[PDB]
Amino acid sequence: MRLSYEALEWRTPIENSTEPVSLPPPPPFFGQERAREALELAIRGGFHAYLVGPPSLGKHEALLAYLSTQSVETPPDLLYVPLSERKVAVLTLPSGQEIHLAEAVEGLFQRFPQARAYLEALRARYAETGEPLAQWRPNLLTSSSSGTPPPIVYEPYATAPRLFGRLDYLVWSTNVSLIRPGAVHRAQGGYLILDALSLKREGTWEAFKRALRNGQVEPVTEPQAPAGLEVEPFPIQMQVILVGTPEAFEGLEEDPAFSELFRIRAEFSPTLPASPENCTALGGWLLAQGFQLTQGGLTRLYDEARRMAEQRDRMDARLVEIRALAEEAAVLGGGLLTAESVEQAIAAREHRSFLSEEEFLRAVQEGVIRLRTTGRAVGEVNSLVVVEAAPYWGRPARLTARAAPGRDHLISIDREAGLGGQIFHKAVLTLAGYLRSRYIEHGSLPVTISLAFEQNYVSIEGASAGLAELVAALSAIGNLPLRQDLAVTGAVDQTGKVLAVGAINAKVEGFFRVCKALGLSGTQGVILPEANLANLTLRAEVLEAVRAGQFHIYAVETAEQALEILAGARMEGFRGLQEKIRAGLEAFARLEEG
Amino acid sequence: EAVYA
Repeated sequence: MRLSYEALEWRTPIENSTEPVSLPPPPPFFGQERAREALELAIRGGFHAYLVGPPSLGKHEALLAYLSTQSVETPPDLLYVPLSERKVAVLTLPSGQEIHLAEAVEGLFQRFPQARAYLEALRARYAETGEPLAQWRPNLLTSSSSGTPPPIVYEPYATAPRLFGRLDYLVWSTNVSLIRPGAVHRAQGGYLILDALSLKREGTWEAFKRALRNGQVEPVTEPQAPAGLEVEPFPIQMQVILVGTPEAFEGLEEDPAFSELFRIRAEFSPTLPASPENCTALGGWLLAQGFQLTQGGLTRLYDEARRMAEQRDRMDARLVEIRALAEEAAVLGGGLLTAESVEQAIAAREHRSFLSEEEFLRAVQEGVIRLRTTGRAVGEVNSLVVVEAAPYWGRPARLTARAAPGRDHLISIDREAGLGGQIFHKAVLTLAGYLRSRYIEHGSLPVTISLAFEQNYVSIEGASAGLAELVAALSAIGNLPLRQDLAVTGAVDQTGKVLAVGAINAKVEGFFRVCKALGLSGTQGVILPEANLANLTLRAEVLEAVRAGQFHIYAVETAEQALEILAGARMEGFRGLQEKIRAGLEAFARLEEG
Repeated sequence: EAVYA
């Protein structure tokens, strides 16, 4: 099937482009229902949770904002008190009350019932011995006026001293008064947020587990000091939320204690539904960020997010990436976020990463790389690839098939040379399975077929050259000239059906770039899987060329449908292609049976 | 170049 401009247009129409946008900020976690409901259960249950999702989602910002709206009962006073001259314990009294116990004690069970042991060991023997006893006053760590918002402690740098506190040494000697608190102490009564990656990098996971499982919170000591203070464990009063990518957790998840300690998974989706409601939420969010946003600017950014997702019906959920693009656009718009400033910011990003493609197109233009984008040839096709370096530019890859009389072999030269990956190899085997099983009249196939990419790659992976390879092969067998103005992309199964491929937009745009650089003929285009219709979010220039009749997109479901377009004839209605393929096989069989 | 089909 041909895809008209009308079927290919995916962009949002813009009315009153320059009108200033005016919209309230959406709630935290908008379109992230799963993750919010998980966090809500963790908050209600007092459970530890982990926030998981790809980078640049704004996971941290969404979390802090959400936690800012909670209300806990006011955090107790938290303090170290000595139970001895070499022992200390962590204590909580009700809020405000430690300042009285400090004034009382500065008077070198009075009304502090819960602070019993510290007084009950504060006794007497200065008199009985005359022994000079000044390291007996309590050390307040924290205190707070209200539990709204609760304590919220984000420590991105999860070293032992930042988590557990420190011992300073004055000249050696130390005492209760010299114990500095850590993030764990500051988060009591509220929330501690750490990054999974930091716990691994800093090697502090095992100690963190000990803090949560056993209440062991050990202020960091130095290798020098002649002695140290013993620190009693204490009941940990906090909720911990870990943040990281799905891969960051996997190191931690191989430890059964992680599953045990962190029961609630709060997972962010990498895409949201593409809806009026999420476009509107994006608008409100951007305005709250400080952007001066026009309607057309909002619309362009919304469509760029759809395109980032390579889905017409979904939008990229990475708000931090949308923001960063918006920041560039704002500079290009003189402070104003407009349709033009967005398009131009997208175009400047491609320009900044274009050197490699400029080098490539120049080599093609000079004939150092040999490409044909017009005319016809037997056993040759332009397949499409992406280079495995960011930003993953698409390019045509010329591919040839040669047939000889022989004993049923389909060879990939690139695979035999050791250049192809496992899935690439699977694609070749699959084509072999299709041809053997399709053409059985002579017994086993009377041909050997060798496939080669015309340029040499360090490696090729993926299955999406399968369609190009199968059409090349059929063409070589049938002696069928194929159009070189149409590139071909598609994986194939053993039954000759065409399956969806990755990076479809890059692939299509890369052939168009090559056609444009060599001069558009008016008949060029791409054949691609019908299964990829939902992924097509082509750039303006390609859509305009297709609307102009200068470029053409064809969607197929079977390998034969591709071959028909390429060879300019039907399989049947015979004089069709199928009888020419059969005629080729009979010729090869006769040569092979001397 | 390393590539992906």
